[PDB]
Amino acid sequence: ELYTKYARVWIPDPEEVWKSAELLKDYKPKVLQLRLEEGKDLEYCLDPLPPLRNPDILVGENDLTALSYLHEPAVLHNLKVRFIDSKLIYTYCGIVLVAINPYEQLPIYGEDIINAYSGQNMGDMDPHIFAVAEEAYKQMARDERNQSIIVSGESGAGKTVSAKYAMRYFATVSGSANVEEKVLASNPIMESIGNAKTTRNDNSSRFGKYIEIGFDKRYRIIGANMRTYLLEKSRVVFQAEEERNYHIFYQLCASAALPEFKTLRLGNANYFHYTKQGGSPVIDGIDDAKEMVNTRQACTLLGISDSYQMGIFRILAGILHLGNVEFASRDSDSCAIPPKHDPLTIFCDLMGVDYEEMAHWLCHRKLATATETYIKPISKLHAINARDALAKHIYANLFNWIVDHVNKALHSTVKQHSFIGVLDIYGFETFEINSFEQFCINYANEKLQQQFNMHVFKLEQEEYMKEQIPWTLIDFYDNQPCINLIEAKMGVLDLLDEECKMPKGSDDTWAQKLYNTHLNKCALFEKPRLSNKAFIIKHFADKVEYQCEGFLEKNKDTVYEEQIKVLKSSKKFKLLPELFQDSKEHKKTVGHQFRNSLHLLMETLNATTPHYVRCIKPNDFKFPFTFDEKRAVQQLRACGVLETIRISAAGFPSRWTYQEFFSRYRVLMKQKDVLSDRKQTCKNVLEKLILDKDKYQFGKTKIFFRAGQVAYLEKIRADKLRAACIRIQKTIRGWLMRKKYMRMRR
Amino acid sequence: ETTALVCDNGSGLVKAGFAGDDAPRAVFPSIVGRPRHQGVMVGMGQKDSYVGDEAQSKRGILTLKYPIEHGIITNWDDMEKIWHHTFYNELRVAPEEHPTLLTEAPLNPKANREKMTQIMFETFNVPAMYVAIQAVLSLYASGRTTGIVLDSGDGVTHNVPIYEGYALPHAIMRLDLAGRDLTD
Ligand SMILES: Nc1ncnc2c1ncn2[C@@H]1O[C@H](COP(=O)(O)OP(=O)(O)O)[C@@H](O)[C@H]1O
Ligand SMILES: [Mg+2]
Ligand SMILES: [Mg+2]
Repeated sequence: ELYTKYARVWIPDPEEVWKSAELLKDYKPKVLQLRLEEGKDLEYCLDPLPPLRNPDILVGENDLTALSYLHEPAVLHNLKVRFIDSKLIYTYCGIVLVAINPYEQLPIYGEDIINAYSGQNMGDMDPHIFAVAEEAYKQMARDERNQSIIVSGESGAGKTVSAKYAMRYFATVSGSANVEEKVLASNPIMESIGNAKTTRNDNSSRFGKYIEIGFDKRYRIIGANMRTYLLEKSRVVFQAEEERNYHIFYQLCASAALPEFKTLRLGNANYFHYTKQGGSPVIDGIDDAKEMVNTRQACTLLGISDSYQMGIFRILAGILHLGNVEFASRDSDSCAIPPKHDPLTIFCDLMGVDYEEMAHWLCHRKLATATETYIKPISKLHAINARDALAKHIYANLFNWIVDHVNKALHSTVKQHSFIGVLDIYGFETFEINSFEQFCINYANEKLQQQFNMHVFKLEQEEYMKEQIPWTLIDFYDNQPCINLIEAKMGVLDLLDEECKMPKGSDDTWAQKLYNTHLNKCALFEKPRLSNKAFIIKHFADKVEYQCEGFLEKNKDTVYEEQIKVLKSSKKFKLLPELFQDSKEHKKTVGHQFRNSLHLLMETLNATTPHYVRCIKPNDFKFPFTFDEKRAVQQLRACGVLETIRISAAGFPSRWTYQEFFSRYRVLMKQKDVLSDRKQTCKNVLEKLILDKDKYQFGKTKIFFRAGQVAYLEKIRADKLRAACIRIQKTIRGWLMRKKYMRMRR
Repeated sequence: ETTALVCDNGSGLVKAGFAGDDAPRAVFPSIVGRPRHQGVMVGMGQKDSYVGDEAQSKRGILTLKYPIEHGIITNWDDMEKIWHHTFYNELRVAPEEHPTLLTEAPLNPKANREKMTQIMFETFNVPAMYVAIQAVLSLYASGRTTGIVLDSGDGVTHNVPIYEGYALPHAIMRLDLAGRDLTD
């Protein structure tokens, strides 16, 4: 309880998530009279308290956990003032670095600052991405244990540029005669194959890129190794409204007029069924004909020969032409490709395969028992599904092959002693419409934040063992029940892979199975009130409503072996047989391939020690260096920052070294009372100032405080300092009064 | 996870394999042969009984018994030999470790499912078992939830109307002509 005249509080507002407010009448233990901006009128109805505000000296601190009052208003305010007023974009919460897109360039990344950060401990400096890279480089020396820097956030938050600078740090401080050129020259390739225009923004990354920087026995940089995970295969063949698929297809179509690409017989970017679907072939302000050239130049720099470059573009033109193969039904249970079909003719020319063999195998499938073998016609729906699954399989193998030749260039022969690994992964996502892609992204982010919450929980048990404080005080948010909802058997994914193979399964019967299995059995699964074709999962960040329409089309892969054996028979050019050179994997659905890829990522990260960077995007409009409250709060919830802050607020947020406590509160402690050691001095003085220890704890090295007690100490400190100023000023002012008085008497 | 075994005891053939396979790994005639002639050569290595393809190969020397006729198991010691051969020799799998989905023709005696279960749990010690009507599986196999399945084996013929996933058990016809009565 503190609320008085001249107190300040935060109040909610639909325009800006909180308004500052002056408390205009003292609180009495039932409705509050408040002054505001824009004059004053409110009375504010408490319900069976307003958030209460940190004294202005605290706000703007380097570390959001160093605040005395912790809540969403305080956090949003600190980040807003640091970004707008001080032009500082980096901030700490707990262990987490928080980074805000200044979204215009800055001096700050200079080599002078790189050198200034080297050797510094993370609390010695103002926050910067180099402070995280430096802490990683330290921890890799202090223990041989490898280190991971996990960069996460919405698309456009600056995850790629943050990784760029994090690598520039290692390459400056460790590096010597090169990795930097090759890694940065790889980006236009991986962006071309792996980024797409999403609804909310262009140039979204649809995969988790992981760069391992390798070090030798003396922590010189050896080289790098690039891995990729969680590739969004389904975008190759299906696109929502005003999406595109991966840029490479559009750079290719825009380059169709070039003489190398005449043979590929490409058309405009909406001639093909796999690029037409989105209805938006041109990005505003991107010239795809030139991004093509920057891609081919990046390939050339990484030493993919022009022969292989033309192989790559030949296969991509293959996929585009394949998409235009149209199947005619001849029966309810059989279909055929019409005679002399032009898209297939061009496809078989490009790939160098017999037209009538592909024409046969696209429309038929084959079974063999141990003795004897059968050839089945298939329905037009299964033919279209098989062709789409073949296109997805080609694209995924091409992607793994380009990544493998990049690794050929990035690897170096010296034996890697240890690595620091940097992970650029899309953040928790929520859109006015959410579909199977979003469901996968949010499941991956559930796993990553399980890891995060366990790491933080471990770290604070170990700090309490450094400080002999009971463990029972601390608890953590457990999101295993939602992972089990999505992932366990009879989970949302398991019933989807089942409905993919049950006869005449559909999104409507899938949804019915979900309701039957979970609707009132699980607390985290909910049905939307007015629909039968959607369901709600209560993720850590928010409730998200997913739409069942078109999960099953996106879910399905089965690649008919006979089509791979036709492609593997190709003799025209080197690359296409080489892709498929090394089963059950052909049956696996997109959801199951995603689950497995995510388990590989988590096996990679749990073997490591993480350091976290969260990136947030200030504004949707690309305005330089301005900030929107309503988005930023959504970002800071999606990053789990607000939960981390709340959890810390439940415990003992504020931790003061005894000597810093003295440096602050010498005014509180009497020139008589101070002892021959300040640790015992402050141990006494605080017991003087606050009667009950439960507000605080005494560690070996720090005083621990519950939230708010520091603001109290600053209040009483400032009132006592003003009473001292009253004494001294009153004496000097009274002297001048005396002086002029006696002059008048004189 | 452990796959289930899937095993179908036709009158004429055994088909067996693992769940999720697209076609059966073992198909062999469900036939047991015993030698019917004097054993003249010493040290040849006599055998009391052949099963399946072994009994086909030797069949000039053997009396061949079918242990299922008309979908009814008519002597159990042979059928237990046939299952022993199915798990251990053809699939090469420990039956301790896999659920087994068995199969049966509709409307046949109830003592046949009881014994066919008792032998799986006592003899083979299978973890878990099921028994499924033959004609129901052909709809899963043909992508349909509605149809009237005509199914005809070596031993039995039956119709099973299924509409929208409900069987109509009063309309089930069983007819006792099959491939073996065609052969005779
Ligand atoms: N720290 C920064 N300093 C200057 N510009 C930045 C910074 N972070 C992001 N940007 C700008 O924002 C753009 C979008 O961020 P980027 O990292 O490219 O996308 P994503 O984070 O989705 O990969 C960058 O291309 C760059 O123009
Ligand atoms: Mg990116
Ligand atoms: Mg049969």
